[PDB]
Amino acid sequence: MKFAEHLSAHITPEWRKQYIQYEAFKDMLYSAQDQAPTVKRYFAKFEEKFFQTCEKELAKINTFYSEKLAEAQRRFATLQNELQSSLDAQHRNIKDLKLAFSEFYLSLILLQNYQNLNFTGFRKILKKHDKILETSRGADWRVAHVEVAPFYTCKKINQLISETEAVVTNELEDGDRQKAMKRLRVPPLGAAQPAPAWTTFRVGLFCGIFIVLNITLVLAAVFKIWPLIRIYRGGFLLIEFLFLLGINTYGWRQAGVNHVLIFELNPRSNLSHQHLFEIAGFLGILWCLSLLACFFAPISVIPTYVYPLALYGFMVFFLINPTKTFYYKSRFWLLKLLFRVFTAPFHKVGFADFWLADQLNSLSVILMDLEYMICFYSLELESGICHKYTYGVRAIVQCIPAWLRFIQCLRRYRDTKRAFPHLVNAGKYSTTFFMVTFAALYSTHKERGHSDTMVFFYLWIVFYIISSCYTLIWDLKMDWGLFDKNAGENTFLREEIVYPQKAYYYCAIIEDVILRFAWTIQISITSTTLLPHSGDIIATVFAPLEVFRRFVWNFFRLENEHLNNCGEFRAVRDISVA
Amino acid sequence: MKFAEHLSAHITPEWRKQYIQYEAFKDMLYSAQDQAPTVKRYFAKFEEKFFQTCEKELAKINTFYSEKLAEAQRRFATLQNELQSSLDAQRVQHRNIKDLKLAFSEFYLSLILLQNYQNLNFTGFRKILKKHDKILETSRGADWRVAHVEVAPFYTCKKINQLISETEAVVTNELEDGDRQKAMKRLRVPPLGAAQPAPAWTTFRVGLFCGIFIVLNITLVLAAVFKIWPLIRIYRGGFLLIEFLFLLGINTYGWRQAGVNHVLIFELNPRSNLSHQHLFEIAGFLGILWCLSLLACFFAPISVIPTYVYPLALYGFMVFFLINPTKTFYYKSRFWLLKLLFRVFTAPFHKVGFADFWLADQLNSLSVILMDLEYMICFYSLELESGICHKYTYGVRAIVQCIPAWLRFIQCLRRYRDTKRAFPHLVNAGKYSTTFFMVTFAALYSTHKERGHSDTMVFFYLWIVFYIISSCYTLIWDLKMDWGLFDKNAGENTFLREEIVYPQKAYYYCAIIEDVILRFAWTIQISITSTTLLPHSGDIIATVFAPLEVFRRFVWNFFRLENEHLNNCGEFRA
Ligand SMILES: CCCCC/C=C\C/C=C\CCCCCCCC(=O)O[C@H](COC(=O)CCCCCCCCCCCCCCC)COP(=O)([O-])OCC[N+](C)(C)C
Ligand SMILES: CCCCC/C=C\C/C=C\CCCCCCCC(=O)O[C@H](COC(=O)CCCCCCCCCCCCCCC)COP(=O)([O-])OCC[N+](C)(C)C
Ligand SMILES: O=P(O)(O)O[C@@H]1[C@@H](OP(=O)(O)O)[C@H](OP(=O)(O)OP(=O)(O)O)[C@@H](OP(=O)(O)O)[C@H](OP(=O)(O)OP(=O)(O)O)[C@@H]1OP(=O)(O)O
Ligand SMILES: O=P(O)(O)O[C@@H]1[C@@H](OP(=O)(O)O)[C@H](OP(=O)(O)OP(=O)(O)O)[C@@H](OP(=O)(O)O)[C@H](OP(=O)(O)OP(=O)(O)O)[C@@H]1OP(=O)(O)O
Ligand SMILES: O=P(O)(O)O[C@@H]1[C@@H](OP(=O)(O)O)[C@H](OP(=O)(O)OP(=O)(O)O)[C@@H](OP(=O)(O)O)[C@H](OP(=O)(O)OP(=O)(O)O)[C@@H]1OP(=O)(O)O
Ligand SMILES: O=P(O)(O)O[C@@H]1[C@@H](OP(=O)(O)O)[C@H](OP(=O)(O)OP(=O)(O)O)[C@@H](OP(=O)(O)O)[C@H](OP(=O)(O)OP(=O)(O)O)[C@@H]1OP(=O)(O)O
Ligand SMILES: CC(C)CCC[C@@H](C)[C@H]1CC[C@H]2[C@@H]3CC=C4C[C@@H](O)CC[C@]4(C)[C@H]3CC[C@]12C
Ligand SMILES: CC(C)CCC[C@@H](C)[C@H]1CC[C@H]2[C@@H]3CC=C4C[C@@H](O)CC[C@]4(C)[C@H]3CC[C@]12C
Repeated sequence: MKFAEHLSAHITPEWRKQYIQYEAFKDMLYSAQDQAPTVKRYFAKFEEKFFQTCEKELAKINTFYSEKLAEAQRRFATLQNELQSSLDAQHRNIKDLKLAFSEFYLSLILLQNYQNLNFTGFRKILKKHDKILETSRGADWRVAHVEVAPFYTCKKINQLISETEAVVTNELEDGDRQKAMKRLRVPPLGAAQPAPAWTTFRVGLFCGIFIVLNITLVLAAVFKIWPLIRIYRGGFLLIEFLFLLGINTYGWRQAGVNHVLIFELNPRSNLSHQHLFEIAGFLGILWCLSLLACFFAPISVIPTYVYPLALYGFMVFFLINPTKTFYYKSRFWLLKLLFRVFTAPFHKVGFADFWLADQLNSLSVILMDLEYMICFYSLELESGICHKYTYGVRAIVQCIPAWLRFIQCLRRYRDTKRAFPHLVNAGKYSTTFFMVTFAALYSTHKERGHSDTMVFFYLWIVFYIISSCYTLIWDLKMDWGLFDKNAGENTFLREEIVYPQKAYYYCAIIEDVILRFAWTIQISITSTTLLPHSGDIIATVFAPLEVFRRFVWNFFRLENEHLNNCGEFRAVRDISVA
Repeated sequence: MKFAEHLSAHITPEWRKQYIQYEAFKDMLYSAQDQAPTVKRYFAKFEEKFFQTCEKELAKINTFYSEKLAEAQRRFATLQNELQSSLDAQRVQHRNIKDLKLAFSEFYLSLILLQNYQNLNFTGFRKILKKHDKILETSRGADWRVAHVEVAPFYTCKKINQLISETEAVVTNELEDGDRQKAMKRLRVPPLGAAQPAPAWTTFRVGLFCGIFIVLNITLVLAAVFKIWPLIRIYRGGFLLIEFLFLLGINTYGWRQAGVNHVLIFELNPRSNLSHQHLFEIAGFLGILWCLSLLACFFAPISVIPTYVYPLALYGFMVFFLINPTKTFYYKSRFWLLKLLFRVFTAPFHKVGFADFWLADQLNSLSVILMDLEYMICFYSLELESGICHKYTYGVRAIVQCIPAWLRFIQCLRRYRDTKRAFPHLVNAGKYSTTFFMVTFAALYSTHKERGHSDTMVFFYLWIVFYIISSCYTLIWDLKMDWGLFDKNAGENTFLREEIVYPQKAYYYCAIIEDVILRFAWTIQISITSTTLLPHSGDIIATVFAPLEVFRRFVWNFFRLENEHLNNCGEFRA
């Protein structure tokens, strides 16, 4: 029943081009039926063409299966040699060995699913051809060729799988088959894994509560001592980022972008997009409750300043919660990633590290708000001293994410030794640093006229232009891999696009072009006191736009990275054991 | 992976005892492995016992499959004969061909169910034998599977397959003018039971509506605590409707979890049946609208818009949500609800089925809605003495209260006329007529309480005696003729029937106690609402009791459906 959708949902993305072209065969059959009027010879010629195409596709599948089987055999030999060496040596090495064996087992299961799905598609398409042509020649062809093809008659995959299970359960699990077959089981993968009903119900309940509380907050603020906007902007931006990240995960899963492999996550257990949605909904519920408490102040004895403190403390505890509950695995992974990012020079820069550093760079408003709150607590508790003046530490705090990204680029240059990409990327962060420094200098000289304020203004404008152009060019050319000379039909894009619509690509181009300038203006204003009157409003309005731009950029960067992965037909992590 | 859960979910409840008892073999194997200590002799004895049990189960499956194959062949022959007769016969013909199409679809579904039975039994046998081989570290379970399971009549008979093929051919050739696609659009059998999870969007919408409803209720309580028309008497009807929909969604979920084939009992379509999730969604949306209307009444932000429009609109929309001609929102279940309502409100002119009686009982548990509609009409007619409609009783009020009881009584009379079985329908008619007697005597007492007739006490005593009579009648029929409890064959289900499908008997005992208490409360509430009686606290007591009546009817739906599935209490099937 509707094998096309099943194949599309179950196809391994990295091997998408190597599967049965079921939709193409359906289109050919329908076109032949429509163009049918001498009729017998026309049908015979169409059948000959169909059989030639089927032979070509079968040869393609056979070749790909042979290459992947050879790769699996080589990986098995290497893993066996490494296991023998480790046994001869006889903690972290054993853990890496288990991870590598699990990855190899996943690869074997993926190849087995590839072969099974290809056979099923062959059978289904041949049956459909027989039904359309009212002839049984398709079944005869299937028996003659499809059922005798090497990709089917080759049972090496199953025996290799069994040998892997035996090795894992004997030499790694101490002869226990219960501990084995659990690390390596390969449950349903891709987009064919429905989420729990209770999770969806919780997502909906949280979304509804958040919507009602937002409506109530708007109504109260329109109908009814501490800067609430500055305090709560960070939380609002975090909730919006989590929601858009859930959307990003959903889109990656739908479009086949294997972010699981890109982020080096666990293929067997993953956090679904609805989990992110429910986390965002719960955090938004807490944020709205805190804001409503601040507005109405229900508990008179309890002051108004403790509500945001409790909200943020609960958020921090939830992220840090040592107990093995509330997505403890994902939270620990995120904590490790954050530790690696904030200490970038001392760890190798993987895709996850740079990606999270970019996310933080798009969320610098949270750090700015935290620093402003610290300043307000230290000094205010001259009205508005923190807002009326800017200092060097403010600029350093603003550039901290840019510093992290720049030093990550430097570390990547040191490791890979390739100069062009890493140095150019480190150059964009350098133009970002030069911008904030010049803005801060201009703001400092404005109050204390040093007679060089206009020179600094001109320099800041120039560097603003340079930084905006640098970031936009890097986003559209390198991060998104667009504007490539290899694109024939996809003008202003690359040869292969994973997402269905090119209009989406064009809209993303336009929105990124506008929002890069918007974000540059927002950061320049926030980092200093250029616009002391309305600057807070501009920053508040622009920060959600920055998060939206980061969300689109995540979409397209992950798409480009997934396309690069597809180029090498790499569907599993490369695990090296020390 | 976990075949036990998959089997339990995919078992057809009607044939539940007829499937391989995977759990029994699991427990037997686990106990044998746990009690193992000489050792070879014990292992051989256990193997002999296990294979004897396997052979017994295989023979059971074979006999059941033979019985069902014979039944399928008989049904196919009868349907083919009926189709031949219909073809030779050629408004009445249109209905005949429609009924033949429906019967062919039902027979195809039965064939698909038998095929699924075959496949599931074979899979379970193979998996349990594989587990036995793994536990006993031997290669004998597979040998026995090949020797017996793989050559057994149930697994070696392809008769059912050609039966399905012949059914498809016959349908496509004699009921669709040769169109395969049209025939398959109705013959195709999607997964049944818990096999198909509800749509993700459906669950998300249910949760969204639940959250919106909860927050709106909190806001409504806060507004009422802090902050021309009786809001209680105008909104309790909608509140009761929402509560009834929510509890009916719970009832559907419990029926699906307990293996009660309510689809067959209500004669619904097995290929596409409304689930508890949709009922929860509808209840949540209606609750959102109700809360918004009541918030508007409490606040009345818009001044040009009067307050009285807010209730009306809501109810109006509810009407527009049930009589919507377009095929937009639950059209297939709304039209089936409209036809059932038309049949119930015209009871004496239709063959009373299970759906009609069930909906009439639901209305008997939702008479407060009709009473409040009549009270709103009274308020509009006269009040708009101030409370002239609350301070008096009239025959219209009594007949409005009795309407559901009148419908049930006429349904029972029609059932007696058709089936010709005196006892059940006549006793039910007397049970429903006790309601007429109680209501009319209460109305007379209230009417005479205003003037010194000197007959107030005799009428009060008659009302008390008939109240007791009606309460006892209703309770006894609920506990002995609806739930089928207090049966003589209570070997280990004391105070219950021989066989019970719900997990716990504590549920049954709590249900009995709740049924008694809430039947008394319902009778008292009908007495309060039908007349003046209490002139001050009547409204509050009625409002408090009506949700209890809805809950009691919800538990009654549970147990009535259970007894119907287990026994033909209503005699609605051959
Ligand atoms: C001040 C800076 C604020 C923090 C910075 C902003 C956001 C950080 C959160 C998430 C970004 C990471 C997203 C990864 C992208 C892949 C998609 C995915 O979500 O994939 C997930 C992993 O990722 C996540 O679940 C991310 C965790 C999100 C939890 C939410 C915590 C929020 C805490 C709020 C902070 C409060 C601060 C106070 C405010 C002043 C795959 O799931 P798995 O279970 O296979 O995970 C892997 C686990 N193995 C490897 C063992 C299987
Ligand atoms: C005193 C005033 C009025 C009181 C309230 C009146 C009626 C509501 C009561 C019951 C509703 C039916 C319950 C179904 C029980 C069987 C189990 C099941 O779940 O069966 C459902 C039947 O779904 C229903 O009927 C609809 C459920 C209820 C939806 C509510 C719609 C809006 C109503 C507005 C209220 C109107 C008054 C205005 C307010 C003053 C299975 O659906 P299917 O699609 O298989 O249907 C079969 C369709 N084939 C046979 C063609 C495939
Ligand atoms: O009866 P019909 O005509 O409505 O459906 C037929 C056919 O569709 P057709 O009309 O030719 O275009 C198949 O493709 P389709 O439309 O679903 O696929 P697309 O997604 O559009 O590619 C369908 O599913 P499947 O074979 O692809 O999985 C299959 O159903 P089913 O009994 O489950 O077959 P099995 O899976 O058990 O073999 C039927 O095959 P017949 O035995 O030849 O009648
Ligand atoms: O297999 P590892 O050793 O590489 O990793 C496992 C190891 O901890 P590690 O990470 O190495 O520090 C286990 O403890 P350990 O060293 O005493 O002994 P083992 O050799 O595992 O028997 C721990 O508890 P346990 O589950 O096994 O009882 C388990 O927790 P986890 O499944 O998260 O969660 P829970 O089920 O505990 O709640 C880890 O599984 P993963 O992190 O998913 O790989
Ligand atoms: O845990 P492991 O990995 O060491 O052994 C598991 C394995 O047994 P295996 O060696 O092939 O015989 C599964 O087979 P599988 O899915 O690959 O099947 P196929 O070959 O593809 O058909 C079997 O599932 P299954 O038989 O119900 O389908 C599963 O049964 P379990 O969950 O108990 O569920 P129950 O049936 O008892 O309810 C076993 O779990 P455990 O015995 O609890 O440890
Ligand atoms: O269930 P039933 O068979 O007892 O009654 C069906 C019948 O309605 P009636 O009582 O005569 O007014 C159909 O019209 P009809 O006589 O021309 O003939 P057919 O039964 O089709 O031969 C109608 O299709 P429509 O003409 O409006 O599209 C269809 O509704 P609806 O789902 O919208 O139909 P679809 O979108 O699935 O096609 C009804 O349910 P179902 O067939 O199960 O679907
Ligand atoms: C601001 C103006 C000029 C342009 C706005 C365009 C926005 C709405 C566009 C830019 C990129 C687009 C996204 C690109 C990719 C996907 C993945 C797909 O599986 C679901 C839709 C989704 C998530 C798109 C939604 C619409 C989107 C966010
Ligand atoms: C406080 C007392 C008197 C009230 C009566 C007890 C109530 C709570 C009892 C009566 C009947 C019971 C239901 C009977 C059957 C089922 C189906 C089962 O699959 C889940 C539980 C569920 C849904 C029960 C929930 C509890 C229930 C509603």
